[PDB]
Amino acid sequence: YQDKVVDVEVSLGTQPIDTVGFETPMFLAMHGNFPERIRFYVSTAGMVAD
Amino acid sequence: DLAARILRDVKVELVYNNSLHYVKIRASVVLDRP
Repeated sequence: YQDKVVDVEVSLGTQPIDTVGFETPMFLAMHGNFPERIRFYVSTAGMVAD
Repeated sequence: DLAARILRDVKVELVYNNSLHYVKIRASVVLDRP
């Protein structure tokens, strides 16, 4: 038995996937300015704010 | 890249126009020509 005169399936093969990036460096300094373990900055003006 | 919608490899080339700073000239005086 069937319940539809017309039936259509649609499947999406466009799933994005996580990737690694070989750009961002890290510097492991000594301080107590912020509680978390890592902070990202785009300019020194941001660092001076913290 | 299509999935993430990111285009990367655009490239461009330019030729800057250098101004002139110094000049050197060679002159000569002759009486005739073969």
